Amino acid sequence: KNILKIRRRKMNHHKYRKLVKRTRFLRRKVREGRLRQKQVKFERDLKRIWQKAGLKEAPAGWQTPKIYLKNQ
Amino acid sequence: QDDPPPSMLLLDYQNVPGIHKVDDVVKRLLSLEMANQKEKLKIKKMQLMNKVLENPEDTSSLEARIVALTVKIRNYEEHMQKHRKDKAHKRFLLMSIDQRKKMLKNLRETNYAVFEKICKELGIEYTFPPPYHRKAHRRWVTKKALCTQVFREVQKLKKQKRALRAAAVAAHKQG
Amino acid sequence: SIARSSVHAKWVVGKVIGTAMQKTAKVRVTRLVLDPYLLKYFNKRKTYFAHDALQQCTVGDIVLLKALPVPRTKHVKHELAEIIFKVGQVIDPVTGKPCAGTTYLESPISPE
Amino acid sequence: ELMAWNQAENQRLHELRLARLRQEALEQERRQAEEAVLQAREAQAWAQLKE
RNA sequence: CCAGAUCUUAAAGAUCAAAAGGAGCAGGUAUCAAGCACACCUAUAACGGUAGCUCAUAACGCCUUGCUCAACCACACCCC
Ligand SMILES: [Mg+2]
Ligand SMILES: [Mg+2]
Ligand SMILES: [Mg+2]
Ligand SMILES: [Mg+2]
Ligand SMILES: [Mg+2]
Ligand SMILES: [Mg+2]
Repeated sequence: KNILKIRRRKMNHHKYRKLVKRTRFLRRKVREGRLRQKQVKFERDLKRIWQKAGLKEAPAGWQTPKIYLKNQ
Repeated sequence: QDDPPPSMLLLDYQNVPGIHKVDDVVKRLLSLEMANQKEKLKIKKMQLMNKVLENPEDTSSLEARIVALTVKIRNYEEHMQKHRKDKAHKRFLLMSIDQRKKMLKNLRETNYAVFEKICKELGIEYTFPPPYHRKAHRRWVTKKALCTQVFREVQKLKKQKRALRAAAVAAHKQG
Repeated sequence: SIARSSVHAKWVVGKVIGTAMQKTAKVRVTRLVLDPYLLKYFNKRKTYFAHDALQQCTVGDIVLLKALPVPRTKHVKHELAEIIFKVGQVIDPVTGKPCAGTTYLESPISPE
Repeated sequence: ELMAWNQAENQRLHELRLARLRQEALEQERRQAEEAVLQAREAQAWAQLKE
């Protein structure tokens, strides 16, 4: 009655979980990539700031930590 | 930390006549010695409400409620120091703290003299809520730290450039 | 006799938001605006910086602002005229007596 | 004219109010008598029990 | 709120009104949520000093776009 709706979702979810199992290391690769990208855009955002403020180098003792690439 | 002495003769039996004439043993059974913890809280409450307040008779007054709630809060503090993982009492503590503070912000808006006094006496410190509660996360925390360092650099450099300007123009103007 | 300000705001009344800058009160002013669809009135808020000469202002005080003839800065167009309700110390304008909330702190019928 | 009129009006109301509050003060002292009686009775009862 | 231009006349007026402002109103998108110096004082106009300012009543972005029409706003080959 209502289960028809549930059943549908049920199927969808199953099929998707299955797929994540197959596609797993492909997915790993893509997410690691996106994390690198993220870190980079972040660095650019920072660099952009200290440059538009007229400074040449980043301020003394600034290492710009790696937040997204944080070890799992 | 205060110390409502072991021999202190519980709240209800303090004002009954000729108590001090009784022999050591009964005096001892009516002591905070043989007492519960709840009796030490009654005592602590009376004592605080006498040190801090003006009219200890009014239970109704905001100030009175703040004092009482503060006794309860210090008590949950103790309990929580012993039991780290009790989440139920952690709830009581945080909650009851928010109630205290709500009442404080209500004093400050109505009778300020008293509010001032209470904060001094119970050692409570009243902070205004921030505007904008937002979760400070890794990206924002880092970026802000950077922006602050950048700022401090820049204005320091403008200061050095003005020192150079002043020195140059002065040593020029003299000869 | 020319002293004016081009502002619409010649007199306003508002709460003191924060005192953090030297000699300058941040003040939240609030007006009623009629939401056209619902025909109802809601409070739009707007902030004003005001010049406080003696730094008289706690946060939470209701206060009255007069428009400054010559703007002190780009953001400061008003000077603080009066303190209408000091925060949590309020003297009833009707009976001239100290009150905390709805209670009289010193009764007006006990002069002596 | 109108500001003066308003002034006199506020003063009128002020006197009315002072009357009302004196009255309330009286009724209040009456209440204090009642409460003092009851609290005295229960003070006694408590003293007896504890004794 | 008006500097300025112009007309008239001695002046005063008057027409068009740049710049500067703000009671209020003003496209979509919050999967754009933080912006990163964006404030104030001092006083002499500088030296100096406080550490602020904007923002979930939508800041800061991105997309789309002439308009609320006795009219108004903008452009004038391109690089605002
Ligand atoms: Mg399906
Ligand atoms: Mg003119
Ligand atoms: Mg104009
Ligand atoms: Mg177009
Ligand atoms: Mg062009
Ligand atoms: Mg062409």
